[PDB]
Amino acid sequence: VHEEINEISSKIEDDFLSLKNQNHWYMRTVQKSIETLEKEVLQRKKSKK
Amino acid sequence: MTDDDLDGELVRLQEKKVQLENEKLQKLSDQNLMDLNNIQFNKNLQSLKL
Repeated sequence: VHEEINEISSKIEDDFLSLKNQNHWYMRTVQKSIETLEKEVLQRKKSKK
Repeated sequence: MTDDDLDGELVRLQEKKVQLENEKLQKLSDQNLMDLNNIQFNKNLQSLKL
């Protein structure tokens, strides 16, 4: 069971070493999409103004 | 940050637009007075005709 726990540590090491930050840039990309959307909203408000 | 100045300008625009209302009232007052004076002049003219 202890060896299985070590194997679990190896699995965790596998999942961790699998990839660096990726989806974080997708979250920042969503924030950028919110920025462009805010640009469209500000442009619309500028149009109405 | 660019939105802020636009907001401020919008507020100043709101005040500037808020002046034209009182201006319009002061204006229209002369129109009403002109109407009343017109009525009085009409009656007076009729009396002169009599």
